[PDB]
Amino acid sequence: QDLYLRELKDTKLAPSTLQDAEGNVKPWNPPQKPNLPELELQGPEALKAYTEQNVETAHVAKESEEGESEPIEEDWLVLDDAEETKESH
Amino acid sequence: VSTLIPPKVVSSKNIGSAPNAKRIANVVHFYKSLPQGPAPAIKANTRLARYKAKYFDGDNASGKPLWHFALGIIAFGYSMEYYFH
Repeated sequence: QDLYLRELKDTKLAPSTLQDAEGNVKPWNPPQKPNLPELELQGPEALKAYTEQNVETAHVAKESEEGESEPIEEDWLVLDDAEETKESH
Repeated sequence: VSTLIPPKVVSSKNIGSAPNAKRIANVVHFYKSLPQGPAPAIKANTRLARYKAKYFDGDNASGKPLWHFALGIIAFGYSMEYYFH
């Protein structure tokens, strides 16, 4: 079917210069190469944050400590205030 | 910030409260109390003490010895009548 065959061959061929052989695109005056594989190759990381979100920041946990390892001047005040709270108990 | 601790602060609490003072009063009040009416000294005599124990305790407690004392004045002053008039 020369209807079918010639329509389908032009259907394959006129984008075959756009996809198979990298001859840019004869009918399009803007180019096709510096849009998706060059400019928006950083597209999703122009859609997300670069260098913290996509590099993902393997970050060390900020180390919190115990109560500064001082169990004298605070525990005896706790025991005196506990005398006070038991006088309230 | 941590496990706080007033369950065990009883050791130096037990001075200031009000049942502590009553407790240290009445544990002293209870030991020297004689148990069951002991040492009442129910028998005594000093040539006038049986008069007291028979007459002037709270059991009898009657004023009739004063009557006898009045009778003693009837023994005395009437005899003083015999000495005077």
